[PDB]
Amino acid sequence: PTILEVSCTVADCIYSADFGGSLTLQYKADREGHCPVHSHSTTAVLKEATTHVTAVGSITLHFSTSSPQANFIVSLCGKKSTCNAECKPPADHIIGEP
Amino acid sequence: NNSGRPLQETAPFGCKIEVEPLRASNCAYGHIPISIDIPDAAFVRSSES
Amino acid sequence: LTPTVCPVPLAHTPTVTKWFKGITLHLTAMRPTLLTTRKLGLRADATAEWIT
Repeated sequence: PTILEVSCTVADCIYSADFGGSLTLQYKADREGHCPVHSHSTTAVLKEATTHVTAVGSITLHFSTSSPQANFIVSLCGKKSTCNAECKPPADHIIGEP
Repeated sequence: NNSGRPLQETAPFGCKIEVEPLRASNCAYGHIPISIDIPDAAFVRSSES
Repeated sequence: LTPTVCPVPLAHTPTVTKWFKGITLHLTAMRPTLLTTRKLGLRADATAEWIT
């Protein structure tokens, strides 16, 4: 299922060890199936491995970063998309997770 | 005979004077800097809202 | 001499306050109780102390 009209955008971002950031996403695929979701940086690990696409739907994702801001590109099903952000420092400065 | 008016019609800021513990209840001055510890059970994650 | 299970007491569990890159352990004991820590880095710098 090929892909068209993708535009990611962020809503909130902390940089921590827990999955803090959360970004919404638009996509206009011509068909339906399962397309891989990935970020091609090395400072943003993305939790959702796969998704189920539809015609005019939207996907909420989760990620975790350590950079004080996020400028990275996500990828649905073959083609790239860019979106900036602004990440804040967290408050709980001892947590039980690496 | 020369007592003057009581405190219930002279006290500023709208205080009502209860006498039995000698209180000045229910009046308004300043700000009250508080902080609320929200429990972690009333939070659904942002993929579901 | 032979192996045999036996009960040993669990201590009172601590209370942690969390300051910037640092832990405080509000401990209690009535009898000497060993405490021991180590980093997870290359320098392990272990610690041992029988607090009372």
